[PDB]
Amino acid sequence: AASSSLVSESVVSLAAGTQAVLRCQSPRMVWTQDRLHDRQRVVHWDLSGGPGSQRRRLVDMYSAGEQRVYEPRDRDRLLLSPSAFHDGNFSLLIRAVDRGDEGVYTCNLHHHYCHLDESLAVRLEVTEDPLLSRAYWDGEKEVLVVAHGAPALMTCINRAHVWTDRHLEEAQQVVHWDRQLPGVSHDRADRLLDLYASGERRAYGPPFLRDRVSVNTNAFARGDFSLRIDELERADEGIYSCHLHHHYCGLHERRVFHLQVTEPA
Amino acid sequence: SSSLVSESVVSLAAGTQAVLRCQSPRMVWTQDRLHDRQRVVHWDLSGGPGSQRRRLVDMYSAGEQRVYEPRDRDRLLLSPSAFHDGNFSLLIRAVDRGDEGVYTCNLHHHYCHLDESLAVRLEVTEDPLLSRAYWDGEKEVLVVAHGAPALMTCINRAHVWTDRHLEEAQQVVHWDRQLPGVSHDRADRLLDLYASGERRAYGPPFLRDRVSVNTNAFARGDFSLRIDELERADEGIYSCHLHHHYCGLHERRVFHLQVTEPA
Repeated sequence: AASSSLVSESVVSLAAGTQAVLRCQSPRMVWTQDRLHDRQRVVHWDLSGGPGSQRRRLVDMYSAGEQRVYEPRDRDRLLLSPSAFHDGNFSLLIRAVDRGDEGVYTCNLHHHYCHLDESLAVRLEVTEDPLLSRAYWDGEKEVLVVAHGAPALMTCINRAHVWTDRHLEEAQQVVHWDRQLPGVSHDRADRLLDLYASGERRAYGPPFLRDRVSVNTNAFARGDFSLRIDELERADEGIYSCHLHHHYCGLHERRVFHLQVTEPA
Repeated sequence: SSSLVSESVVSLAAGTQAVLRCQSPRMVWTQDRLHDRQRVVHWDLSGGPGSQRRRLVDMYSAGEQRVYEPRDRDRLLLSPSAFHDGNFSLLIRAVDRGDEGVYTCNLHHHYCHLDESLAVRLEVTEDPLLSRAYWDGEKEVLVVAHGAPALMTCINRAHVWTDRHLEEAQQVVHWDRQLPGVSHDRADRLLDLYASGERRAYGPPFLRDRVSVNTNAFARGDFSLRIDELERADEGIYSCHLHHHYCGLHERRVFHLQVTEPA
């Protein structure tokens, strides 16, 4: 993979002399990352439905939570590893497979903080001849042939750091504001501000614009890095971009503002 | 068909009583049926000639599987219906270095007194591309990545282990007689002894009165043929055939009987 990005784009038209507020806020921009609530992951196993019908959720488990089975008959029957989010082993164990367990299973990982979705499909087939039990690749997914009544383990492993409870060093979060003046292509944007979570601001370029640009650094703690431009001039027109790279999530966040300054009649 | 257990020559005087010994404790049948289809599977773990085997998990037929180490609960699993289809394989949910060793799957039949076992050696590696299943010459060897599952296969679909009913052909003992000149296959049946108690004697009354097996044959497993008042016409090849179809017991004993007249 090269990059994963969350991008939002907006058109802003404001009268000259008024104030511009370019809102840039995200839970990723909250520096003190709660290892509990900012690390909520969920795994759930789904089973294919009937012809053209809806899938059925069998069991799910949130990180730092206990597994939940949705059919009371399947309690103590479908098992996840309680250490799944520590080692990255999200495999599903069926204690005794019957015909009602045949179908295509999906193992689904969701990172609610990092906006990451992962899915793996496994087809389970029940045989009444134990000699025919086997596992093979069908061209797109693993196929597991299991003797009726036997336990079956469908393997789902993802050991990437974002799914496990392994944490690298929490480095400094920096938020960048860029600007493209009218008629300047992308990749040639000029930096406007570097905004550090600890409160430091590094200004760039024009001293005739810096005096009207401001941020509220007391709102950095809640992930708000919005840009404020006072006394809007025609020269303020352009494409403003707020962007951040989140190391743990492996995620680029980008908010783009096409700002137009009008003049009253 | 059957296994020929012995073939002996018996020479006796006319007028005496022949006793052709045919005994088997595994042909005993009595009134009671105290779990006479009771089986048990158990998996053991051992580690070389100088280590002690440890019982891992067992399960009786018509019972629930019991695991011996509380850590292994929900970790070592058998098919709860293993005795229906003969799938006695053992699933280790996730293996570690402590699971290395030789695993033996043991079947034991409390009624038939049968035992059958196979061994599997588990080896836990670190590289997943080194994971293979091969035959070392006398047992299967499983190389499994750490934390991966290990399915140690133990499949025995024979009717004696499974809840499949091959009708109910009970124990029966046959005594046959092959007279001189008579070719085999055309040997005359002398006695049918069924475990249920039914007996079938063959021949004219002069012969049936002189040929007997003790009345408690199946209680004691003694089916010896007694021939009273030996005549020269009694000589020939006698054969005892023991059949326990459920337990797979099929034995025969052959007696070459010679009758010598007093001079």
